Amino acid sequence: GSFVEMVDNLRGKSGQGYYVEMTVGSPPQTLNILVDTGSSNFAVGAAPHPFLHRYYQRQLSSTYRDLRKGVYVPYTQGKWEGELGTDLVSIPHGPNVTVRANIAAITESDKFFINGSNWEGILGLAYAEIARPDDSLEPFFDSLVKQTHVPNLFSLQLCGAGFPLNQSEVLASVGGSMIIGGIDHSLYTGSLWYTPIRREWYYEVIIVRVEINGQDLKMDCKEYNYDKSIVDSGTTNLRLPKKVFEAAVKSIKAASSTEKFPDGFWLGEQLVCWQAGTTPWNIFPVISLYLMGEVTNQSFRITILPQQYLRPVEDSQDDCYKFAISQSSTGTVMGAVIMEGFYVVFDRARKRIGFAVSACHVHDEFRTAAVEGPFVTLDMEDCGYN
Ligand SMILES: CC#Cc1cncc(-c2cc(Cl)c([C@]3(C)CC(=O)N(C)C(=N)N3)s2)c1
Repeated sequence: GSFVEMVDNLRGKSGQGYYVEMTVGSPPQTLNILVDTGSSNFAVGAAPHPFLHRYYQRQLSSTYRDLRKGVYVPYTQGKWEGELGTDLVSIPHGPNVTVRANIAAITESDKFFINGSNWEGILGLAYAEIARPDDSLEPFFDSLVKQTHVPNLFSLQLCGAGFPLNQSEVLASVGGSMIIGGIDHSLYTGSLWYTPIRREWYYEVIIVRVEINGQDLKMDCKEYNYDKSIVDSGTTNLRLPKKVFEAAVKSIKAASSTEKFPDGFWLGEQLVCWQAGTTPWNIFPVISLYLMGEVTNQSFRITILPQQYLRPVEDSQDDCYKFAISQSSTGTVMGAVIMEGFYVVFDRARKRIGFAVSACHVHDEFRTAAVEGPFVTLDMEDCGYN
């Protein structure tokens, strides 16, 4: 229904991540924590770092418990190593509960903490299967549900500004909402449409059809989910499998053919700029991803605008952007640029993910993002990769 205490509790942006305030220890130590549906560990800076202005001080927490075990988590993004322990954790603009949770106290890291992000840790919201060192390390959300009456569901409204936010603006601006235990009806318009969670590890889904301005990409649907498709608040871009990326970029280029962009733009490396207020949104196509429905042989589609896939960046008074669709060798990743178009419901209890048009999606007077259905779709199980 209505969760006023949790609405507008996020800050950040697609390039740096969206974070929520949390407290760890007794007395409480306030930290800003990245909301990450693409991982399953609660890991916080616990030692001085040039890019951290605060960190978790275990020696100052009377409720700190040492698990006497280390963990090393290498990624292609940042690498981190930490010391496992437990402590009391709260979310000030969240449910009015305090839970005992696992915390990986980061003592060393490489390219993990980013200069100017304003976050000191990561809240991994995915399932125990992908927790490090192994699935015996109960994720935060699992602890929260076990220890309290909080329903086994959370929902995210990530709010892209539609323009660059400087260092001060990004600290003062509302970046969205994380509703823990419910669905807030003020955060979306129209209906919520649900897609099954294929398997409980990452938030895995199945894409059944892809269109660029209504034109079918016409690839075998298995290609769209090769080797998986996930919903990840911890990824900036919409990431597509190599072959899907090559077909999508060819189609987006054909649709926007009245303006030639350098190769660097399509590679997501170079920005493109237009005179203030003249961005030619109309020349770029809409993108629709059809997802498996809850009813047999039924699908629905989510449609994003270039206002979602063109990420605003500062150059001048020009309006500049980077292309926020990129290739992947690890499957489709529906990152922040996709999530900014929708209110996304992580219905863990009913093993499903809901999508509705976000009340904060950026658009123009001519087009809006959309969530529509149903469509009759056959052999959708065949779209899943094994
Ligand atoms: C939006 C946003 C963001 C954003 C900004 N800066 C750092 C990060 C992240 C750094 C690291 Cl490491 C992250 C991990 C744990 C591993 C990974 O590789 N992906 C992809 C994740 N889901 N989770 S997210 C995210």
